[PDB]
Amino acid sequence: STATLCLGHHAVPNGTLVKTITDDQIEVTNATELVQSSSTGKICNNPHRILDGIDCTLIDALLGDPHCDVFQNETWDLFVERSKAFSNCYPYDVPDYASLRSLVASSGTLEFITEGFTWTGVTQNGGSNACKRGPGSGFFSRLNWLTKSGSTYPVLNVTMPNNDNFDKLYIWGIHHPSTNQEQTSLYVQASGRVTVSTRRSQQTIIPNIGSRPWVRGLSSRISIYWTIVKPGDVLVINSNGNLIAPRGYFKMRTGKSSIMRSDAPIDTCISECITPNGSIPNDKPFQNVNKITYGACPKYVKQNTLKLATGMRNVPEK
Amino acid sequence: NSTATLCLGHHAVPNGTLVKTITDDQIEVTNATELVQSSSTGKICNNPHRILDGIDCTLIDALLGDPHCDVFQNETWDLFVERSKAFSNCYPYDVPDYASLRSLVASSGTLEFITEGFTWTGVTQNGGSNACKRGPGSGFFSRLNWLTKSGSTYPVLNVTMPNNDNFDKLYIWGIHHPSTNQEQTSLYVQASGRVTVSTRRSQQTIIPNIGSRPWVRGLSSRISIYWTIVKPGDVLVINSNGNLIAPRGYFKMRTGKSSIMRSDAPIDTCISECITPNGSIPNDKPFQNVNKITYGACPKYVKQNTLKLATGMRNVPEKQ
Amino acid sequence: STATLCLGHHAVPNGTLVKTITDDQIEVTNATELVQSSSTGKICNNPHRILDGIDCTLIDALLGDPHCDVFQNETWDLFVERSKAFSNCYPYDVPDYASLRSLVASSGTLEFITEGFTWTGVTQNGGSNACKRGPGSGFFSRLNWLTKSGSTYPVLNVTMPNNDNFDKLYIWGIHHPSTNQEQTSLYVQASGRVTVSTRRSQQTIIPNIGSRPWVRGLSSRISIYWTIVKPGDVLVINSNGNLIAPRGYFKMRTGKSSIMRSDAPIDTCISECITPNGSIPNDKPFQNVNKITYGACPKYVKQNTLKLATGMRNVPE
Amino acid sequence: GLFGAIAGFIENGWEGMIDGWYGFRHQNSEGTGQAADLKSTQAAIDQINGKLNRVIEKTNEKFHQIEKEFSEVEGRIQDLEKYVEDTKIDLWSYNAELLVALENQHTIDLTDSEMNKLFEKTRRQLRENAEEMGNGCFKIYHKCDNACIESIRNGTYDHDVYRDEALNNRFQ
Amino acid sequence: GLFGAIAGFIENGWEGMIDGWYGFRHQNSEGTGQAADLKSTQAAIDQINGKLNRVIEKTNEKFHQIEKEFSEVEGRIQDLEKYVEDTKIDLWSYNAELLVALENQHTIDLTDSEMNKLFEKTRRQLRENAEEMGNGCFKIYHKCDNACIESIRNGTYDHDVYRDEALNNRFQI
Amino acid sequence: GLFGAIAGFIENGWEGMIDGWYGFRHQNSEGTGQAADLKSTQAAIDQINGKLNRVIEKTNEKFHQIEKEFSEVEGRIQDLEKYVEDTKIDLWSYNAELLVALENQHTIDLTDSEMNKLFEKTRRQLRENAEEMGNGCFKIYHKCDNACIESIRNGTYDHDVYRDEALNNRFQI
Ligand SMILES: CC(=O)N[C@H]1[C@H](O[C@H]2[C@@H](O)[C@@H](CO)O[C@@H](O[C@H]3[C@H](O)[C@@H](O)[C@H](O)O[C@@H]3CO)[C@@H]2O)O[C@H](CO)[C@@H](O[C@@H]2O[C@H](CO[C@]3(C(=O)O)C[C@H](O)[C@@H](NC(C)=O)[C@H]([C@H](O)[C@H](O)CO)O3)[C@H](O)[C@H](O)[C@H]2O)[C@@H]1O
Ligand SMILES: CC(=O)N[C@H]1[C@H](O[C@H]2[C@@H](O)[C@@H](CO)O[C@@H](O[C@H]3[C@H](O)[C@@H](O)[C@H](O)O[C@@H]3CO)[C@@H]2O)O[C@H](CO)[C@@H](O[C@@H]2O[C@H](CO[C@]3(C(=O)O)C[C@H](O)[C@@H](NC(C)=O)[C@H]([C@H](O)[C@H](O)CO)O3)[C@H](O)[C@H](O)[C@H]2O)[C@@H]1O
Ligand SMILES: *[C@@H]1O[C@H](CO)[C@@H](O)[C@H](O[C@@H]2O[C@H](CO)[C@@H](O[C@@H]3O[C@H](CO)[C@@H](O)[C@H](O)[C@@H]3O)[C@H](O)[C@H]2NC(C)=O)[C@H]1NC(C)=O
Ligand SMILES: *[C@@H]1O[C@H](CO)[C@@H](O[C@@H]2O[C@H](CO)[C@@H](O[C@@H]3O[C@H](CO)[C@@H](O)[C@H](O)[C@@H]3O)[C@H](O)[C@H]2NC(C)=O)[C@H](O)[C@H]1NC(C)=O
Ligand SMILES: *[C@@H]1O[C@H](CO)[C@@H](O[C@@H]2O[C@H](CO)[C@@H](O[C@@H]3O[C@H](CO)[C@@H](O)[C@H](O)[C@@H]3O)[C@H](O)[C@H]2NC(C)=O)[C@H](O)[C@H]1NC(C)=O
Ligand SMILES: *[C@@H]1O[C@H](CO[C@H]2O[C@@H](C)[C@@H](O)[C@@H](O)[C@@H]2O)[C@@H](O[C@@H]2O[C@H](CO)[C@@H](O)[C@H](O)[C@H]2NC(C)=O)[C@H](O)[C@H]1NC(C)=O
Ligand SMILES: *[C@@H]1O[C@H](CO)[C@@H](O[C@@H]2O[C@H](CO)[C@@H](O)[C@H](O)[C@H]2NC(C)=O)[C@H](O)[C@H]1NC(C)=O
Ligand SMILES: *[C@@H]1O[C@H](CO)[C@@H](O[C@@H]2O[C@H](CO)[C@@H](O)[C@H](O)[C@H]2NC(C)=O)[C@H](O)[C@H]1NC(C)=O
Ligand SMILES: *[C@@H]1O[C@H](CO)[C@@H](O[C@@H]2O[C@H](CO)[C@@H](O)[C@H](O)[C@H]2NC(C)=O)[C@H](O)[C@H]1NC(C)=O
Ligand SMILES: *[C@@H]1O[C@H](CO)[C@@H](O[C@@H]2O[C@H](CO)[C@@H](O)[C@H](O)[C@H]2NC(C)=O)[C@H](O)[C@H]1NC(C)=O
Ligand SMILES: *[C@@H]1O[C@H](CO)[C@@H](O[C@@H]2O[C@H](CO)[C@@H](O)[C@H](O)[C@H]2NC(C)=O)[C@H](O)[C@H]1NC(C)=O
Ligand SMILES: *[C@@H]1O[C@H](CO)[C@@H](O)[C@H](O)[C@H]1NC(C)=O
Ligand SMILES: *[C@@H]1O[C@H](CO)[C@@H](O)[C@H](O)[C@H]1NC(C)=O
Ligand SMILES: *[C@@H]1O[C@H](CO)[C@@H](O)[C@H](O)[C@H]1NC(C)=O
Ligand SMILES: *[C@@H]1O[C@H](CO)[C@@H](O)[C@H](O)[C@H]1NC(C)=O
Ligand SMILES: *[C@@H]1O[C@H](CO)[C@@H](O)[C@H](O)[C@H]1NC(C)=O
Repeated sequence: STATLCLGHHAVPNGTLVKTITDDQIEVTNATELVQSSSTGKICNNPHRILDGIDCTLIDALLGDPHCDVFQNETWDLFVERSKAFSNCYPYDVPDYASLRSLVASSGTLEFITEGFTWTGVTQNGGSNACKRGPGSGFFSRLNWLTKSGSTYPVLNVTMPNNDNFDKLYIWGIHHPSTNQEQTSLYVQASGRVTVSTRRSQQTIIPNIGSRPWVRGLSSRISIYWTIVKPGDVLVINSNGNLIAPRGYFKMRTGKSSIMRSDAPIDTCISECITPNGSIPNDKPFQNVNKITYGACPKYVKQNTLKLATGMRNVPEK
Repeated sequence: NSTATLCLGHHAVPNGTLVKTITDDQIEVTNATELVQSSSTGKICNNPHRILDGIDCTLIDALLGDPHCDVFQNETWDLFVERSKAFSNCYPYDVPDYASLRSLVASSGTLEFITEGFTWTGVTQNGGSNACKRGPGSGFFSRLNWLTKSGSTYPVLNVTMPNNDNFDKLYIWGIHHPSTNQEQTSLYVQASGRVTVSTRRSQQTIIPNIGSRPWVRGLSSRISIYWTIVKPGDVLVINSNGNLIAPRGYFKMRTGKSSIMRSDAPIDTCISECITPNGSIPNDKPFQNVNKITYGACPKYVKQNTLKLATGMRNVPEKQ
Repeated sequence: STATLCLGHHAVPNGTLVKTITDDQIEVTNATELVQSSSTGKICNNPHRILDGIDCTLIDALLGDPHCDVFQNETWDLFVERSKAFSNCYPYDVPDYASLRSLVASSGTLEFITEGFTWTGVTQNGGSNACKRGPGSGFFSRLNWLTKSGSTYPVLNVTMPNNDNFDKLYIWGIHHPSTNQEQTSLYVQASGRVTVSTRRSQQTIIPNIGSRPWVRGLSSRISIYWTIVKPGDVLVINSNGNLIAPRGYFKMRTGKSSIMRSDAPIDTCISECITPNGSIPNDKPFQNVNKITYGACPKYVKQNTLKLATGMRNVPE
Repeated sequence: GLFGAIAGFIENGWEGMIDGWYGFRHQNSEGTGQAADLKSTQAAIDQINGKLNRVIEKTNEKFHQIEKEFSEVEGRIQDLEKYVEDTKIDLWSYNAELLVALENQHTIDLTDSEMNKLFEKTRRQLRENAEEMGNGCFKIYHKCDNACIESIRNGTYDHDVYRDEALNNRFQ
Repeated sequence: GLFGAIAGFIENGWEGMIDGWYGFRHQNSEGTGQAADLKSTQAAIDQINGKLNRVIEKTNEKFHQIEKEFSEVEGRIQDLEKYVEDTKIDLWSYNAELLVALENQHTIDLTDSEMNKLFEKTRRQLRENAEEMGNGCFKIYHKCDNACIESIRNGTYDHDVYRDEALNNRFQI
Repeated sequence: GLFGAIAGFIENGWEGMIDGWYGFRHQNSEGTGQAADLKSTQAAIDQINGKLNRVIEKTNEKFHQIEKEFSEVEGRIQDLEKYVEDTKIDLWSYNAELLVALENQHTIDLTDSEMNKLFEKTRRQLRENAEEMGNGCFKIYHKCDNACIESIRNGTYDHDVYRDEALNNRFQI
């Protein structure tokens, strides 16, 4: 003669707590995690081209530290620098090292073209036992250490025009002897100088005599500088001592290349997003693994978990 | 009957607009409005901001006084527009930290220059070059004074100039880099020059560097430009025994809404608060997609080319 | 017979206007302010350790300007620099002053260890009447002004290895004489040089003779430089003139330390958040007092008021 | 929508209502007719205008800033300049995307709400003289001429006048 | 508001109700009276407090940062320092502006909602014994003394007790 | 929730309903039974999926950036690099926190809304043949067999068929 019809909704025994506007924690039937917080620990070798630096920093691969010769003309999407890397050539510094590293890292190639510089009245291919190649003394593969020829070291004045349709990166340097005796027996002049210039820019470096700490037997040092030469422009190198000459130029590219410090092993797999901790999936919008990232990555956030409600409020039957 | 029917309802349109919501990628509403400004006329309006067209001149060449930029003496601007066709035509030079000098002059908004009576005892003034012709004869930057030896002597210059005014003074000066030792000694006597410019709390010392650079307008030599701000109460001291490119005075420094922009957009008679390198844009919308470079009261630059804001209800037509 | 039951809600005579999505101003029964816009005007001395610089900048405390000697080995969470601070020693400049200030400020200590540098063939402890300590002439307490001994100034080649397990900060400098007469009578050589180096870095500074503006009787200057030496590394100082030598190193720490420019007086109270205008409470999420802050502070915003509705719409009788 | 009126228990909208956003259609002894409700239309329009005025014409004035295009490679400082600006643009792009999504979802719910408010307002007037057919239409259980319909539409309908007649038709 | 109760079908609020946010006024044979509903008042207050607790007293700790005031003009680095900070402040200012707008719109709708919930809750209790006058008031079609009114207010009203009486008064002239 | 259905006038949910989000329970002359409503379940699921698809898998591609870890102390530039990144992270962390809060509040209100929509939809079908008990249940005032209950659930219930019977039971004694 009558009937009852009740309307209702489901509930689950094991709900999930989530945050809302008015509530710090409130139970819903189900939620999904928006913060990626784990990694396999391994950098996947696809889709990006990963070059493992192994024992070499990018700068040592650039300059041509003998034990980094395997990297000649190499290219990368991501260059990985390992903490076990070491230098083993002439002791050197790079004023604004960070920038040279950055700009080479970003170019994504160590492709090097040898040019025929003619160095008149000086001895070429100087080497050191601080930089052994084979059993004998050696030097950076992309630099040419010039010294006196006989009793003289003249004013070098060489030119090299960029007639190509791309930018040329020239790496060069200056030698800082440890004593005046050393300065004069290598370069004759008591005071050297190096002036490298293009049509719109110039750099002039004076060397500084004096002792530094012993590194691989030497109190002396080399300082590295660089010069970009645009198409139509022209390089002029001018020196009366202490020049560490370039042997040619590195080709400059633009693209998606970069560099990363990580000790994560590289592995055969596919992952768009790379962190120093290893590759991570990018299905979630945020991540808590590392602020350092490369590729299509979630945005780094401080939260370790953020739950997005995927169901109604959970009101269990009781 | 006898009854009546009263139905409540809402309107619909035949041509709705799709918009984005929280739960929907695309859903049709009766009307929407665009929040991203994505077009420009292609022209920079000359009001309300004061626009100074650099024409053949960069701001730095107008500052230094490259002869063909003399028209810019004492000029002022809200926005200085640098054209891609600009060129230098004086002595070949470089400015270490060029960006900063450009920025700080751009921001000041004036090239107002006051000549001061520096005394340079025992040296020849007003040196010039055929790399920098003014008229038929040789010349030089209008705001710089090229000093050279007087009669086989070049003494240690020690000149001072106190700021007794109630504003900051900007001094532009430089150093000459000869191409050869022969050149260094015939101009400055001493085999090695130096310039030390200082205030009470700061100093700069530059040594010149002899050597050949690429040929520019006949010359392998160069000038390098430096600057010094002198606060009220402070005092400028210039000290040199060779190679000084001396200042002739100071530029007045102002603060305000001035800046600089690189654009090849033509200037036109109209009113627009917001300027981009692509030209002026209206600022009725909150966002824009024209250019991240902006000057004035401008919409925020975003990556989207369209964002539609619903201005009506959900559109649910009856017909098929 | 029947009865009437009306449902309703409260209202107040004096509501508050607030902003919403659809309304620029609409009246609710009550609201609360989310932008902190006032300060007591005083910096509370708890919970953070506040060191009042008084007459001294951090850099003058570091170098050891006589009137800043009280700051030897001091530490701070926040160093407060007063606008009436002044220098009263040898006139000096610091290329990249901002960085030295920053890195010392951030370290949070002036703890200084004296080391036994041997300077053979030179006179130590040079001083000036521009830097009086007591009635006689003096100098920066942490720097050692070397000059000739007799008729000679030799090539100094001194070393000091970091055998400890922490970083050492070395502050040193170079002297710029005003005349050649001054250069030779102090250092013999017509042209000096200073080269300070570690295993991975180096700095070489050449002095420049010439006149600067008169400061405390002197047209000459000192320029200050610094060198950090890592554990295992070694400092080498090499000079044939014009060296202003270090007497030792400052210990480098990492933590919550910083520096602030303010003329606010310091007071006995507790406040987590410090601004140059004084301490402010941090109960509100935003503040409009100052973009410069230290501690647990509200986010700085451009608005001077933002009202959060804490009641219903106010619909008065 | 949250209120289930628009695109809900009201099956569809009216292209033929060109004089308002919400309104009435009727059939009585005197014929049929359509009329817009101006009060509810204006409620929706006012809210959308207010919303629109908060978003539009509020613009920052910026003059000298950083540079954002570069002709040379420089390294560290330029990297930072570019990163600062790119970081800024992405955050603004997010703000813009979220703004429109929230606003539009709300505009739909608010308009849905007003439709429902007008329905409930009408239901309340009619008291026991009408029943609800479930499609947005009321069956009014008494003769209700054009004046009577207009009295409902302008909010002056006196249910007591028709109650005896309506209760008789409803229950029987 | 979205629910049309506050500043809607309820014409105005009561300054005289100082002991609660929502409540009842009545007229019966024993006279007139007013009483707050504590359950709905507490629902609104709890939600607003929760909202308020999420916004207030959550602040991050920052120590050494960048400099934000400068005594000299320097150019490129200072431009960048100033721009970074100015960019930060504007983004936070936007966050703050949007936060308050969303929150306040919601607070109004939520309070409007609770008023409506109490109305519907009461309507449901009364079943066929009352009709709705359309201004937030019910006409109860039976003698309902102070006890009877209180039974509605505390949710224990038994409609069956009064149904015969109410149905008789409703459907009869 | 804003609509007062879920965790409101419906006291609790049903763990026993494993085939849908919303549904019906009944008792009639033939016995008792339970059935899910697929249309309302699908409305809620669709909205949540749409919401979920807007949030997930929308990602920025960034390659060369700034450095974010440093082995030496350098001062001014490094301070700025660190501050830029720290500023960025905090703003994104805020975005993420607000996003989830708004989304979740809305998801609760929208699911609450659908429960209420199904209730109102059912109420409307039943016309004058049922009354509303106030707990989500209708009392149907006529014999309503399993077919009759299913006719309500699938939206084909013809109130006119039962009206005379229902009106008679409702208004008596
Ligand atoms: C260049 C060299 O081998 N130097 C030796 C040096 O011997 C030279 C010296 O006797 C001079 C005299 O003025 O004569 C040179 O020969 C000339 C010859 O007399 C002349 O007839 C002809 O016309 O020209 C030649 C060459 O110009 C001698 O060559 O003796 C000193 C003192 O004993 C040696 O010092 C020690 O150096 C050690 C490091 O050695 C290297 C190294 O780095 O491994 C050897 C490299 O061959 C040399 N490279 C170059 C390009 O010169 C480098 C280089 O000088 C430094 O790295 C620069 O800083 O040094 C180690 O430092 C040890 O502690 C020293 O005692 C020196 O090797
Ligand atoms: C150290 C000193 O007292 N210097 C005086 C200086 O005295 C020297 C001078 O008479 C010469 C003459 O040729 O003779 C020197 O004696 C030598 C002696 O003949 C020789 O046999 C022996 O082997 O060597 C010594 C030198 O070592 C005298 O010593 O006289 C000049 C001219 O009047 C003074 O110049 C004035 O200096 C003023 C500033 O004075 C200080 C200062 O800053 O307070 C005094 C300090 O004692 C001195 N400190 C040191 C460590 O030298 C400093 C310092 O030289 C400068 O600050 C460096 O820039 O100067 C002020 O400049 C005034 O305008 C000058 O007239 C000088 O003080
Ligand atoms: C050092 O060597 C460099 C590079 O090899 C030379 O730059 C420099 O002098 C060269 O000087 C000649 C004139 O002395 C310049 O030639 C000019 O070319 C013009 C055509 O475009 C012509 O019209 C002029 O009359 C000149 O002949 C030449 O360009 C210049 N080379 C460069 C690359 O700038 C040498 N200087 C010294 C002192 O050794
Ligand atoms: C400048 O002064 C410094 C300070 O002592 C001198 O540095 C030291 O130079 C000697 C070489 O004479 C190095 O000795 C070597 O040590 C290694 C141990 O690893 C040993 O295997 C060698 O047989 C040799 O004895 C010493 O390491 C070096 N120390 C540093 C920190 O550089 C420098 O020699 C002086 N130069 C002059 C020109 O006075
Ligand atoms: C290079 O030129 C400068 C300026 O022309 C000379 O500096 C000036 O030197 C004089 C005397 O040393 C200073 O006079 C002093 O003024 C103070 C302060 O009022 C007073 O207490 C003293 O009694 C004295 O009168 C003057 O201040 C100073 N001016 C500046 C701007 O520095 C400098 O001496 C010259 N140097 C050489 C080596 O030629
Ligand atoms: C500044 O402190 C240094 C270092 O001594 C440290 O010792 C710690 C246990 C602690 O008290 C800390 O605050 C302090 O900084 C003192 O210099 C020398 O320190 C070394 C090694 O620490 C000791 O072997 C020496 O005794 C000491 N030199 C002395 C006593 O002359 C230094 O004394 C002190 N300076 C001042 C002005 O107090
Ligand atoms: C990813 O790698 C970084 C390495 O920097 C980890 O961060 C460090 O974690 C350790 C151990 O918990 C802490 O002591 C350091 O303070 C952290 N350093 C920094 C710079 O944050 C991080 O924990 C790793 N995360 C995952 C998920 O593997
Ligand atoms: C450059 O502008 C300024 C005016 O701001 C002129 O410089 C001097 O101005 C002062 C007054 O401040 C006058 O006493 C002098 O007459 C000016 N100097 C000289 C050398 O005459 C200067 O005249 C302006 N030059 C031009 C070409 O406009
Ligand atoms: C705004 O003006 C700028 C001028 O740079 C335009 O930006 C360039 O657009 C071209 C063509 O699509 C691209 O190839 C370049 O990559 C853009 N350059 C930069 C630096 O972004 C832009 O297209 C113009 N837009 C409008 C609406 O005029
Ligand atoms: C906190 O202190 C700063 C001091 O810099 C105040 O900011 C100044 O405010 C005045 C207006 O009274 C302006 O003229 C200055 O230009 C401001 N300076 C800067 C650098 O912004 C600020 O008003 C103080 N606030 C409070 C609440 O005390
Ligand atoms: C709801 O209100 C009614 C009426 O005030 C309450 O019933 C009275 O309760 C008191 C104390 O328990 C008795 O002495 C009265 O005689 C009761 N009057 C009746 C039943 O008419 C009832 O207790 C209240 N219930 C709740 C849960 O608050
Ligand atoms: C590097 O590449 C260039 C051209 O791509 C080539 O001419 C050169 O010989 C190469 N060098 C080596 C060592 O492979
Ligand atoms: C669309 O929206 C804008 C802003 O409210 C308005 O100006 C315009 O009239 C609308 N279009 C139509 C067809 O109503
Ligand atoms: C306004 O709201 C605050 C915060 O909830 C509360 O402390 C206070 O009681 C209210 N103010 C008034 C005057 O009622
Ligand atoms: C409402 O409509 C009726 C019937 O046409 C009319 O007589 C009455 O005056 C109207 N009331 C108002 C307030 O407009
Ligand atoms: C609804 O259920 C009834 C009773 O079982 C059945 O006869 C009818 O076919 C169903 N209608 C639809 C549209 O499924």
